[PDB]
Amino acid sequence: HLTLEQISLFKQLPGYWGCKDLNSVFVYANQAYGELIGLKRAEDCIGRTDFEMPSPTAACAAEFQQQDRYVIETGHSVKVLDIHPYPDGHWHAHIFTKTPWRDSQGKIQGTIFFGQDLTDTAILEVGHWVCRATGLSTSTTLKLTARESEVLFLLLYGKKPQHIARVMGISIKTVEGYEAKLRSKFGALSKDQLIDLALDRGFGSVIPKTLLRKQLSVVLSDHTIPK
Amino acid sequence: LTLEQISLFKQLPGYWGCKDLNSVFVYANQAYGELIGLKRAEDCIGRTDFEMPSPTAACAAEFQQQDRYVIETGHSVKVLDIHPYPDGHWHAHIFTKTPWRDSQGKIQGTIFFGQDLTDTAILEVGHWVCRARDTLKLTARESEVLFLLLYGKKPQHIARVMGISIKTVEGYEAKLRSKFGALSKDQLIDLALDRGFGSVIPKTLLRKQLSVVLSDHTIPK
Ligand SMILES: Cc1cnc(O)c(C)n1
Ligand SMILES: Cc1cnc(O)c(C)n1
Repeated sequence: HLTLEQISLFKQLPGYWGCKDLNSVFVYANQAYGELIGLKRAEDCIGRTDFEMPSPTAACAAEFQQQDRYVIETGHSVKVLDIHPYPDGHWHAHIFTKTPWRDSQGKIQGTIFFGQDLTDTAILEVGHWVCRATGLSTSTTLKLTARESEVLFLLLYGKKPQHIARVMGISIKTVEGYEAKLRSKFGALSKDQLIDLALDRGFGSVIPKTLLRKQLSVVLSDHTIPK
Repeated sequence: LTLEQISLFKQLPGYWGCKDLNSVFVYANQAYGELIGLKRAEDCIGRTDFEMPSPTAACAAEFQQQDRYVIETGHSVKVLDIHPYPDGHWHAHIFTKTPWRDSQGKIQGTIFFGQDLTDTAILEVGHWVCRARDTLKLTARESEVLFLLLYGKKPQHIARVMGISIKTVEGYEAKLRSKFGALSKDQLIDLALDRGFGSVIPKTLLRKQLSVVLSDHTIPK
């Protein structure tokens, strides 16, 4: 059995986290998540779905549940970029980790969600260094528009044009125009080479500022470093 | 706690736990125990970082210096940790360290929360790692020295990280100053930040043992 001292760690572990059952009905949410989602007491989440929270995040509950069902049906964990207006009147950005929740015999019985704030330390501007065979190099242009920057960021995290068009609220053909502009600016011969050239220049380290005021919930491809 | 809450607590992601004011472990989750070589995670309790069955203990003094800073300031810090582990492999993590408070709000220790270094974890700390004339060119070792200088490592600490002599580090330091046109270490760091080097983690550091604070943040009252 846990001591009260250890239970205080359960109460104080940072982040925004909880678990849901197989129908994405909340089973627990910590106090930080409850306050973020507009509730006075986080216990008031229990028995509700994402559609039923007093929060604009509920506009994206279908996407949350599609992510949950993917975790449940494959057993894979995902990382989700979540950008929403919240009942406190501010836009927030988080990465939510979603993993299977298992019972005592190892069977999947729901999902665990674990969110961390994206701070200004993650919204830097792109530098001017380039990966080399050894070390790095810099000069002494790749100036991108807002839409171009948003398309590039999503491409670098594994998103297809159909995903990007749905995230940005534009047509697939419009995304292809931005892809072509990006390929020209980077001098890339292919979409795959565009990704390589952009990654070697630090474009993966920067969330475009205009993305921080677009409501979205999108799984980001995630791989260990190094690999 | 209810049965569901205990189950959730045992399965929350990450590598985490808490330590008292002397950095003696009070709790570690199953993932941290397994990572550190203690499959029965309760075996962590009552030990310090010096007493774990892991090559990480070579950096226990640095872990405790970080803990004391969190305890004395109330700030949170994010730490880049790269260590060999008892499974025989190098692992890189971001460890976030936060004050642990008692029922009356007094700091009683630290909470540590580690995440595997992945694409999204490094995005969260605003850095990036490389995968596989008028131009300024850094070599692998120059970039290692510049990175460690950027985050406050002494030449002797840099020598220990890179396994080289302190005279060799001073040679790299002098080469960096000429390429950047700096006349001192402070001008060098200032010029490297202006060109955006503050977001780089040299890829060769992923197989060198280090524990480096990347950021320190005020927690709002
Ligand atoms: C804000 C948010 C986004 N995705 C989720 O799954 C939850 C529970 N909350
Ligand atoms: C691996 C590691 C690094 N820093 C720490 O403080 C702990 C507890 N573990």
